Amino acid sequence: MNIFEMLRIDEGLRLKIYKDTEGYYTIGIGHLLTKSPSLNAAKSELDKAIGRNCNGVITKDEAEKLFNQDVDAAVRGILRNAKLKPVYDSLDAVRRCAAINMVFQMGETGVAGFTNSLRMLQQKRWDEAAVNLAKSRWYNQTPNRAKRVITTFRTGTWDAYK
Ligand SMILES: Fc1ccc(I)cc1
Repeated sequence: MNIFEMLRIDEGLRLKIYKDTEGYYTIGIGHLLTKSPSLNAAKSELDKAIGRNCNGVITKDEAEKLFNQDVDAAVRGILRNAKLKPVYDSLDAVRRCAAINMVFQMGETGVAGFTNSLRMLQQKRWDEAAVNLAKSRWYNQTPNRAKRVITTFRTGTWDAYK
C-alpha cells in the first residue's frame, strides 16, 4: 500500500475524457483537464499534456505517466506551502498519504485552508481531527472517499483500503 495504489483506488482509470464528480473534464487516473464547459478546451489541454494529438483518448502508459506527474506535483505543493509543510513533516508515512490524497483531490490552496483540521493533525488529536474533517463540503459531496481518507488519518492504517 502506497500513495499510488491509494489514489488509483479512489480515482479509477479511464482512457477517454470523462467528467469528474464536479462535472469537469478529466482523463486517466483523475487528471483534471479544465473547468471550462468546452470539450475542445479539454482536448487542447490533453494534447498539451501528452505531447501529441490525442482526440480525447490516451494509453494506459500515458495515464500512468500523467498520474506520476500529478502525485509529484501534489507532494511538491505541500513541501512549498508554509501551512502544509510543518503538518506533513509531523505525520507518519501512512498519514502523509492521506494528506497527499486530499491535495490531489482539492489542490494545495483548498487544503491549506483546512486550518483547524491541520492543527488537530499536527497535535496528533486523531479522533478530533477526523470529526473536524467531516464538517466539510468535501465530505458531504464525496463521502465514501472522504471517509476512507479520514479513516486513514484517524488510524494511521490502510484498513479503509483493504
Ligand atoms: F502538509 C499537509 C498537507 C495536507 C494535509 I490534509 C495535511 C498535512
